[PDB]
Amino acid sequence: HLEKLELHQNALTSFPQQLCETLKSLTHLDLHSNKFTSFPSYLLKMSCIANLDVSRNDIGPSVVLDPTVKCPTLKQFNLSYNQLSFVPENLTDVVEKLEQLILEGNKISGICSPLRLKELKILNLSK
Repeated sequence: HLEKLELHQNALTSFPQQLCETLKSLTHLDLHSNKFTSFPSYLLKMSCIANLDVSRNDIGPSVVLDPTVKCPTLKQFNLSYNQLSFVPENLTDVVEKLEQLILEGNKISGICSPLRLKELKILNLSK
């Protein structure tokens, strides 16, 4: 019954899986300014999460999410500032109710995908 959890500005790497399966009610989770090296991609396998925030870590290129998962409850996916050379190669199939896709400050350089999301409101691709 935690309903929010802030682990930002630590030296955390690789947030564990059984803690996600335990945390069945985090409607908000921010873990930025950490030394994350890749997106765990099971953090979307929680029950009811919005405002997932991984925004100052160093998530390497090819941040593609696992296609065999569904998180139809996100509202913010702040993957800002890390290292992303491309957009997350599966967005239209895992985060289908996303609103604030924030990809600013990354090293995105290529011509982007069709980006077939259906409810974006604040798209950010600066820097």
